[PDB]
Amino acid sequence: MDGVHDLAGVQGFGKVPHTVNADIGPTFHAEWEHLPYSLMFAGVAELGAFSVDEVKYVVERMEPRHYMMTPYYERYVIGVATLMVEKGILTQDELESLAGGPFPLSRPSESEGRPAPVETTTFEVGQRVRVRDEYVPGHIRMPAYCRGRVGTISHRTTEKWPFPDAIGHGRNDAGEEPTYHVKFAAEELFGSDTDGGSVVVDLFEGYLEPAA
Amino acid sequence: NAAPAQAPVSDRAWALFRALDGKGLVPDGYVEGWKKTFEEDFSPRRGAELVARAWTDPEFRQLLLTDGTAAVAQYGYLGPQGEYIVAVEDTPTLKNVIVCSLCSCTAWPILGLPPTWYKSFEYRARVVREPRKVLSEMGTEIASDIEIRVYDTTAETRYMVLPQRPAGTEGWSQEQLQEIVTKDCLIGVAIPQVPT
Ligand SMILES: [Fe+3]
Ligand SMILES: [Mg+2]
Ligand SMILES: [Mg+2]
Ligand SMILES: [Mg+2]
Repeated sequence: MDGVHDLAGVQGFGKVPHTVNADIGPTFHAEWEHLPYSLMFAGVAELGAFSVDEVKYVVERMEPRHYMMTPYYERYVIGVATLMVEKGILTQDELESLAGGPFPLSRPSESEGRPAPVETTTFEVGQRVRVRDEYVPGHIRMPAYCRGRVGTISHRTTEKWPFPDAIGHGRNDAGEEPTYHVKFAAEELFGSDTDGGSVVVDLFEGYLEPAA
Repeated sequence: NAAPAQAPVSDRAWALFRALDGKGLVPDGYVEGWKKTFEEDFSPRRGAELVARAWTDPEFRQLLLTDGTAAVAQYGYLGPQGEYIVAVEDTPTLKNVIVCSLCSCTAWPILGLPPTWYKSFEYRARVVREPRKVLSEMGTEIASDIEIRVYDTTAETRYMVLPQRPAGTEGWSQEQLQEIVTKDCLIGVAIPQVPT
């Protein structure tokens, strides 16, 4: 999903709000902040109601303005709430009644997702791959800066996981794939307009193809 | 372009808790147990321990760099958001830095939950494109003879940086070395500092 969450490479932001080793304060800066993650795990591990991938995607589904003005932990309150309503566990009425006011949710999905790719390649360390030049309206774990670009394999994972583009929509056909550490030269991604060296993206097999 | 009307976030978060808890869906003590894990167990002290061991034990270093999951498991530090671990080695010509441009993904058990700045739009947007300038602004100058490599945490690999061991620490104990490996050293935005 080409949403505003896909921030890598966006220009115009100011300074990162940190200097190295500065005091970051406590783990939680308000007494509710442990709730989003805790309740995500309740949903995943205790209820079986959704995957972590579905949490990533429902946060991507926040209305874009809403996403941009919402603090991090609040986005996950909104996202977990949204999934609980979509899955029929909770109602928005009861959320708003308990909250004493409005509790707008993420927007409905506008994709049903896609299956794990039928045809993929097992790549080796040192091999050159291209990120498939595809557009996925639903969830995908491919930042757009690498779409269509060329890089080389630095690692193939020794474990496999469900394809995000399927399990992030709660589908039954996510299968399993390894992922690959794909190293891109900075210039491959941003031309002359970068001060970096290389970027390594951890890409599912189904996002990749052999280079030319 | 206005913000939507919203109840206070604290009210919304506790409404979500209460809605679920009142339906019997949240075990006794569940969220309080997670809070304790997040606060007390998941910690960059663990990654610092691992770095110090690597610095003082060539065999362990090799293991950490080749099978980070196995190395971490020896210490019992695998966990949520930290099940498949890769450690990345800084060298005299290479500085590694970690981000999650899409969200916030972090090796929780060994780095701790991410700090606010790591989850900022500024860091997420900028470090993949201009890491040298970002690190400079944050207080870390990377000499121009060093390639910067940014790892974007886009799948299930969870990373830690193995920084170079600074001069002036020869013969230090594991405890002494751990003290100088900070959270920011593990993320990759800082280099371990040795006092004057
Ligand atoms: Fe993330
Ligand atoms: Mg985009
Ligand atoms: Mg853009
Ligand atoms: Mg030495």
